[PDB]
Amino acid sequence: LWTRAQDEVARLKALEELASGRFGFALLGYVPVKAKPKVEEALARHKESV
Amino acid sequence: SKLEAILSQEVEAEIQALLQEAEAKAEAVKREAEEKAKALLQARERALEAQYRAALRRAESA
Repeated sequence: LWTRAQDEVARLKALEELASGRFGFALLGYVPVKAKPKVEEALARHKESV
Repeated sequence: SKLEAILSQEVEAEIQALLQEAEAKAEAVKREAEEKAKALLQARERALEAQYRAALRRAESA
């Protein structure tokens, strides 16, 4: 549960690094080029492949 | 765009459900007002009928 708590605190404290108003958000990040298929298949899960 | 369609459709349907809630609230406002109006009309008619019966009894006594 310490690992779980560190995961939750890390996710919520990184959640404030976004930008939004009222009908949507946007965020920016940096990905090394040998990580593109993993992020692409991970973000292929979401709503209409946002 | 596609994400425009997603955001607009979803939270506009949320706004539409809010408007349905507001219309149900307005209908619940109107219903009890109509009940009080018809109850006032019926009580007025009852008082008038008692008044006319008393007037008939007075005419009979005269």
